[PDB]
Amino acid sequence: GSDLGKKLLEAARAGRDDEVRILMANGADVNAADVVGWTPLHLAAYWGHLEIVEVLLKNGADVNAYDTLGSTPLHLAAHFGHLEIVEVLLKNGADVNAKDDNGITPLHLAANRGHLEIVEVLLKYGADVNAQDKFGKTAFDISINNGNEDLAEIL
Amino acid sequence: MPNFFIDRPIFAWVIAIIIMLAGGLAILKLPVAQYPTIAPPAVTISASYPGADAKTVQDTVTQVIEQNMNGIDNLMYMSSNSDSTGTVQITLTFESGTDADIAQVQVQNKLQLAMPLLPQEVQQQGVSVEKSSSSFLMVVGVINTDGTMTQEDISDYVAANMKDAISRTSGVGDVQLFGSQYAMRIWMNPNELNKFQLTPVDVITAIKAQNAQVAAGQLGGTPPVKGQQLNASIIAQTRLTSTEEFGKILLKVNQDGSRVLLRDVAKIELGGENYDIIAEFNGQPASGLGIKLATGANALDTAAAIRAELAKMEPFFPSGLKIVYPYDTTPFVKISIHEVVKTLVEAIILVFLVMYLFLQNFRATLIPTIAVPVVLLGTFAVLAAFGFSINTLTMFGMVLAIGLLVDDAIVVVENVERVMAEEGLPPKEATRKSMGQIQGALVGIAMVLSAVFVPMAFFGGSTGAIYRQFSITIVSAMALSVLVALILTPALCATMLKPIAKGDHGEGKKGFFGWFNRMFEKSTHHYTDSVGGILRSTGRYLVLYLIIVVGMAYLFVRLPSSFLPDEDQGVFMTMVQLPAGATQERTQKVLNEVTHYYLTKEKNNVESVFAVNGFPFAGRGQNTGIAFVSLKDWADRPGEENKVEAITMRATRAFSQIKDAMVFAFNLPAIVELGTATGFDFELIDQAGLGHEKLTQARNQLLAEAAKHPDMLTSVRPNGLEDTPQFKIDIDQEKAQALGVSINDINTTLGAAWGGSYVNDFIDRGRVKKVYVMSEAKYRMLPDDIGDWYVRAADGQMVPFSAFSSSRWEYGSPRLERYNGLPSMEILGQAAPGKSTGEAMELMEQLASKLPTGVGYDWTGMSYQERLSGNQAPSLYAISLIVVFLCLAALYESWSIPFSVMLVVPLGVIGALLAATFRGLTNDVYFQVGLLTTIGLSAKNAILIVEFAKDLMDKEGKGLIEATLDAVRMRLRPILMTSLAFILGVMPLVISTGAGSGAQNAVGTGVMGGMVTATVLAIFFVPVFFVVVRRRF
Amino acid sequence: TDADIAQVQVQNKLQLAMPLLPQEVQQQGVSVEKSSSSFLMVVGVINTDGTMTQEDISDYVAANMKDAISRTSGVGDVQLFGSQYAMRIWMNPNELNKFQLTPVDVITAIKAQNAQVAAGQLGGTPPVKGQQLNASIIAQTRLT
Amino acid sequence: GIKLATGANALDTAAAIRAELAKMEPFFPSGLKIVYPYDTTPFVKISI
Amino acid sequence: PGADAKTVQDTVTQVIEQNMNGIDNLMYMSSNSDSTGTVQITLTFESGTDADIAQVQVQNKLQLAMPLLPQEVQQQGVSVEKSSSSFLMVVGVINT
Amino acid sequence: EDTPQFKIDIDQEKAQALGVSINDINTTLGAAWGGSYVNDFIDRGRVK
Amino acid sequence: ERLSGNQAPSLYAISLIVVFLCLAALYESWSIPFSVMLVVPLGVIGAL
Amino acid sequence: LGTATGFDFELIDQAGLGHEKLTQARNQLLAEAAKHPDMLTSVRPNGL
Ligand SMILES: CO[C@H]1/C=C/O[C@@]2(C)Oc3c(C)c(O)c4c(O)c(c(C=O)c(O)c4c3C2=O)NC(=O)/C(C)=C\C=C\[C@H](C)[C@H](O)[C@@H](C)[C@@H](O)[C@@H](C)[C@H](OC(C)=O)[C@@H]1C
Ligand SMILES: CCCCCCCCCCCCCCCCCCCC(=O)O[C@H](COC(=O)CCCCCCCCCCCCCC)COP(=O)(O)OCCN
Ligand SMILES: CCCCCCCCCCCCO[C@@H]1O[C@H](CO)[C@@H](O[C@H]2O[C@H](CO)[C@@H](O)[C@H](O)[C@H]2O)[C@H](O)[C@H]1O
Ligand SMILES: CCCCCCCCCCCCO[C@@H]1O[C@H](CO)[C@@H](O[C@H]2O[C@H](CO)[C@@H](O)[C@H](O)[C@H]2O)[C@H](O)[C@H]1O
Ligand SMILES: CCCCCCCCCC[N+](C)(C)[O-]
Ligand SMILES: CCCCCCCCCCCC
Ligand SMILES: CCCCCCCC
Ligand SMILES: CCCCCC
Repeated sequence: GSDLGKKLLEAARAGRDDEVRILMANGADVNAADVVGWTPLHLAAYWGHLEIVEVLLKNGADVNAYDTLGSTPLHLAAHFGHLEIVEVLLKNGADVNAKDDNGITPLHLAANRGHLEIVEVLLKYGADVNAQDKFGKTAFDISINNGNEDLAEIL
Repeated sequence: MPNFFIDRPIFAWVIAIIIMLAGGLAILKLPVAQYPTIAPPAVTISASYPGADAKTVQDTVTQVIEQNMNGIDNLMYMSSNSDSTGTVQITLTFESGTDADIAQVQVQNKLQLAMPLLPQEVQQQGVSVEKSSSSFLMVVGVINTDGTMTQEDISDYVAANMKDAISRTSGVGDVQLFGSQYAMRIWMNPNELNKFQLTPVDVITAIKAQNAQVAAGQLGGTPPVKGQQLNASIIAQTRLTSTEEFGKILLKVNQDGSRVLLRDVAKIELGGENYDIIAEFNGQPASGLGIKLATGANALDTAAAIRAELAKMEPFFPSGLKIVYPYDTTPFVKISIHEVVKTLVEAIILVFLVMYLFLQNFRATLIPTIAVPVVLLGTFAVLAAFGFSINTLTMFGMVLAIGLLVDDAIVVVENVERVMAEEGLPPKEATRKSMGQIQGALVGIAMVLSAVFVPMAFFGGSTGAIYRQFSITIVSAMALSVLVALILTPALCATMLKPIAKGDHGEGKKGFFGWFNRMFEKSTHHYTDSVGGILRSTGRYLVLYLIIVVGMAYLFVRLPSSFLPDEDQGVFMTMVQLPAGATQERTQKVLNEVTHYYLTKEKNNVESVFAVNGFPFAGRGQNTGIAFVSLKDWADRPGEENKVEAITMRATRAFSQIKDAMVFAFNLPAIVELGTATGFDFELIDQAGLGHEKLTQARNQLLAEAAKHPDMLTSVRPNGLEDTPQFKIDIDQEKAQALGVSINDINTTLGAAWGGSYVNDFIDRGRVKKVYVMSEAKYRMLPDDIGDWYVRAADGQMVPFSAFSSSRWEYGSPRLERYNGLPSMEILGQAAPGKSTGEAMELMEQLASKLPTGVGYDWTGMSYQERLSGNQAPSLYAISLIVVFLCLAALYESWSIPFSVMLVVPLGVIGALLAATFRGLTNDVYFQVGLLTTIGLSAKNAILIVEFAKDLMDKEGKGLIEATLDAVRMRLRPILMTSLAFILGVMPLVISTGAGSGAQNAVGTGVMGGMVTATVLAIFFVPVFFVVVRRRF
Repeated sequence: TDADIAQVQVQNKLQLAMPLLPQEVQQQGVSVEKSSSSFLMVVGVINTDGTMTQEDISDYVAANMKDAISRTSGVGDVQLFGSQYAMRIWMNPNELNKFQLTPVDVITAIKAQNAQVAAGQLGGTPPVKGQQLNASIIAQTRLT
Repeated sequence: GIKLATGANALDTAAAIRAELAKMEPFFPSGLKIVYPYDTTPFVKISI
Repeated sequence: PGADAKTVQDTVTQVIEQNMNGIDNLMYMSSNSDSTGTVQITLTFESGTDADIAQVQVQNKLQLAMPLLPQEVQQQGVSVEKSSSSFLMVVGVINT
Repeated sequence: EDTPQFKIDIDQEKAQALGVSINDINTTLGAAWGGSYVNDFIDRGRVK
Repeated sequence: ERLSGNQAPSLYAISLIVVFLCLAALYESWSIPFSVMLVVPLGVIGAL
Repeated sequence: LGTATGFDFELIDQAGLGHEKLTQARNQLLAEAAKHPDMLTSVRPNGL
């Protein structure tokens, strides 16, 4: 890897907006990934650092970057209820029907965690409601198993 | 009392003989150690959950044990941590003075009752309760040089042929094996298991049934049939002994007739229990033995017995086995004792030369040569009675008190020689008159000196334990010195001293001694002419005194504070921290470079490098490792550039080039359980169930706010590990039930193969050892190998793991800390240069109040003790001044006169601060205790001047200036003699460069510089203090 | 009599009888205490806002106040005048018989699905030559 | 219901309990308040 | 239970004996391993030693050996009592 | 003094071929020749 | 029994010294205790 | 220490009589204690 590329991973994970800004000016690799395949955009979407996601996407970061298990930053933003990041990523061309190595779409992750606002944005951007994972379970099958009455009406 | 022993010299000799016999008996039966028990009693509960993550260990083991730690007496706090290596360390710190055996048994008993609440895997592994102590007498390394034994083979030989004999060695308190004995390793193969329709559950089931002790019974046992002639015990199934027997374990029989053995599906070998640690000594495999000194044992005798026991095992060692010593405190203790004994004998030699230079007779010089060793021997008898030990603190306490011991002998002898030369009285009658002039003053001096050191012993915590060693040692020696000066010395002066004619001041002699007396008498008259002129303009010297007090107050703040000076013990640490997620192989590459640096760039100083990969420090994971550097002798490393401080700074600078690896070197502290001075130990508690992620954000908020104040806070770093990416695997309960796969079968297959399962015990060469089932390395490295494991369903079909599980990446803590039963984040730091520890703690408390709702805080360790030690400090200083004043008020029979003596305190401190500031030393405990011995000896000199000047005004009816000029003239010779021998006596301590010089320089410089000014200033300022005080009142 | 030694002697004898006691009694927790017969003091806890019920206050007291007070030196015994929360599963024999299930099936499913599993590690020791990944495996955890 | 340990001081233990309760007070939920309906230590403190 | 003297000594006696190191005022330690399964480790302390503190110190050292002992031995329970070798008296009971 | 003892060698291959559980063999041998402690009972108001 | 015999010579040695020193301090002399200590063998011969 | 005139009696079962028989002996004792109000007052069991 690179000296600046590995520093960017730590800055995007902690949330140091000023360090990320200085690293962008110095030319830190936006497509630098760690051992598990997580880029600085993955870490910003997981830890909920909205401004860092916007700064990374502006500096040509792969919005559809996938780790060793097929998970993209949209999967992490929808799974951890980061509504503002879900919209920012979807605006920048994030695949709303992205399937990981288990066939799980960002809609399945948002339905399992009960994020109504995130599910509504995902469906608005064209998320397939009839998408099945490796076990043939759709987002509606997850909502009825959890007992989310409000989510079952949307799906 | 002195008159009673002047007429009875044989009684005085009998008392001295008994003191010498009691002191000699104590010297042989006193335990020798480097440092005594200073740290408070701490008990550490350590448990192990093989293959479990930090949260599994915390939520099933740590929380359960912490919840049952109730009803235990004298508990201060309870810190604990669960790491991703399946380990928990619950340390319970008790109040200082608690019976450590009672504290341990109370903790152990509460753990026994909490045992049925822990998981079966933790109960099987067992939980150990020990006394928290990083104080090892020595660390014995066992290496292999011919490359025939691996690190696990060496560890097995030590555990079965060395550890037991070393534990039974005289004075050995505890032995810690740095390694694991053999373990029957069953390296399973999922491809071979799937071929014969078998799972790791069947492997566990077969080993448990075919490797077990079976109770069978008796042949002709009671109640028997009447007429039985034979009674015999029945043995049925015993534990397996060899790898061949484990390989022959029958798993199943095929329908065609062929047998399925354990060797067909797994690789059976004798390996180690734990593979997380790779220990190397100079590149070759190594194991260790952490030997601790027993309670009341002699360190020098124990180390000699350990080496003698190791020499007996020498002809039985296998090919290539060698015994190395990477860590040993014994050479440091041997030098710490020898240098003290050297200084004590040198002081007697110097006192002999000083006494013969002034008095010029061999009869007088023999008196201190008898009195000093009697007092020194007697101090050992008082130390033995008080339960004390011969350690670095008690040995240097006698060195600091040598100035007080020789002064008591000089003051008495000189006064008899002065009375004989000024009146012509016979040795017996002159001794009664001389003793009458100083007996009350010697008793008053003993009371004033008691009021200086006795309150110092009443400090609390670790600091109080260190001060207690100096207080008892100095008070006991000072009390015995006054007793000898009132019992033995007056008897020796009345019987051994030679008569001096009236008027004979030695000026009529010929040679060098005749010139010295004519020069000293001329200098004595020049001294009185100078003091007389100084008494005419006292106002000028009062202003000059205030300049000294201001200079003393300034130099006290401009002196760095410390507890114990960091000495070149011969060893130092080197921390290697790779990024979060690095493998054991990647840490070994960095450790090899670190070892190569010490064996090439510093090959003239470094003797050996103990590279321990996966060392318990920093979550003891694969991304951590230490390099214990052992250096050559202090004689073989001359100069400041070849010392630990210079080698450490050169190494840290060179290791900065190693990218993707945080490598830094650092010296070990004088007392491991102390840490650093001017530093703090903060704890960020979660008092509202906020969670780990919320507590991490709160810690980051406090860390960023601490960085905004570099003027008050420096090096504010968290003492923990950051969250790492982990493999979250979800077992689908619906798919598992549809296929007919048991959930327990799935978790057993996943746990035993990827984490390792402890099945049962076996006997290897008459030794009970563990049996572990685990997948072979080739089949448990990557997420792809998950799908290669097949679990048998109820219908007989083999279902792979990929059919009933989905996996994703997430972040989780590899080390969860908990303080006082609540989740916590330990934060280290220190005060910026110029700011006190109390100021740095106050800012930390202010920044903590701005943290989110539910985030609390508390002070632990050194901070907890510094909070309670700072409260006692003002009262102990005040009590010292009150009792010192009261003792002088009774002696002088005045409420104003004691002030003349108390004004000499800054005269001795100004020189001590100047000597330490110009040298570059710190305000350590040796400097603080050395300050009290300088203040005490200067007050001792001032007491004898003021007492003589007052008695001349009271009894002889002399004027204020007349009696003051007479008193300083009489006390000039005894003051100049004691100082000449004390300054020359502590001279080798200042110039000590080699072994153990860090403590000798702190004791030596803080006393030499102090005594120079407390002699030059006191001879001219004491007459002023007495005149100014008597004129004012 | 030294109460510390008296407790150690009673405890040593109890440890011999402990394995003979039923498993239900062992898992509940046997306690040995050297406390006085009378109460030193009673620390009442109320809610002036009415936000918390008697059961809610009792849970907060036990989960956030009791353990620290029990560890305080000089505190022989602490009696919670209420009860700490517990995951209550209130069985219905009509619904259980409807799906051919028993309280035994409920206990079996709770033990199997509410379990903290030790799954091991990826690239754990002893690892292969050329391994670059080291991560803890996280299987089922205790339900919250 | 706090029971005093065997041989322990009644006043020193009550002071330690009140010091521990003070650390919990700043993190109490809305409305939570500590009351003292039974205490044998104020009588000892006053009568002496 | 049911273990012969050799197994009892190798798996139980040796394990406890190796952990009885560094106990204060210890004079000597005799131990028996019966073919029934009984282990009896007697540690005699110097005259004047607090017998209660000696029991506490032995119990603390036993905690370190307890995990390494077999599960069948822990199921019986290990007792640490103050011992005396001779009988003060024998009280016989008969039926006339 | 050293006493003679009766050693019994259970063949694991023969027992598994016949369908006899090794746990049942060890229980049958131990309970009959040595005596097995099953559980407790109440004899005149006392557990035995 | 072995310990009793090993400490026996050291016991007699310190007892003789303590008595001698006590007599020297009480009677203020060296000839007085030395002449009195010469009587010890006159008693020990009869005891033996 | 007590309540000046209060006493604490313990009726023991020393022959395995059982709970039912011990209750009958306690009732017999309680009836006889009531017959002496001149010496015994408030004699009652401390059980359920
Ligand atoms: C003065 O203290 C020093 C040495 C004492 O000498 C020893 C012999 O005594 C120790 C004691 C009393 C500990 O408690 C340690 C400790 O907690 C450590 C580490 C190691 O790693 C240690 O190494 C020790 C350690 C020693 O070597 N941290 C941990 O386990 C954890 C879970 C995390 C650590 C994170 C970082 C990496 C660490 O914070 C670092 C930034 C420094 O702060 C320390 C390495 C300190 O170095 C310095 C130079 O400041 C030492 C505490
Ligand atoms: C377990 C191992 C133990 C090892 C240690 C053993 C313990 C040692 C036991 C004590 C030994 C003391 C020996 C003292 C001998 C001194 C010389 C004696 C000479 C003598 O008898 O003259 C007396 C007085 O002496 C005088 O007038 C001049 C004497 C001056 C005082 C004594 C000074 C020398 C003492 C040195 C002791 C050093 C001891 C070192 C350990 C008699 O005269 P009188 O009184 O009968 O007169 C009668 C008319 N008036
Ligand atoms: C006379 C008045 C002044 C008294 C000052 C002198 C006494 C101060 C020292 C205290 C006694 C030292 O303690 C005593 O020292 C001897 C060495 O001589 C030690 O002896 C030990 O030291 C070395 C260490 O390598 C070994 O070679 C030796 O085999 C071992 O037994 C013992 O540990 C102890 O019996
Ligand atoms: C850096 C160089 C420093 C020089 C040495 C300083 C050493 C400090 C020790 C104190 C020495 C004082 O030395 C002494 O001072 C006093 C001043 O009060 C002198 O006294 C003389 O001057 C004073 C003031 O005019 C007169 O009142 C007095 O009558 C006269 O005799 C002494 O003749 C001299 O011997
Ligand atoms: C050495 C043991 C103690 C000796 C005590 C003897 C004291 C007797 C003193 C008698 N006298 C005062 C008359 O000399
Ligand atoms: C004849 C008068 C002599 C004075 C004795 C004073 C003794 C001083 C001791 C002070 C400590 C309380
Ligand atoms: C009359 C005073 C005698 C003092 C004797 C001291 C004994 C230690
Ligand atoms: C008053 C005694 C102080 C000792 C040094 C801290």
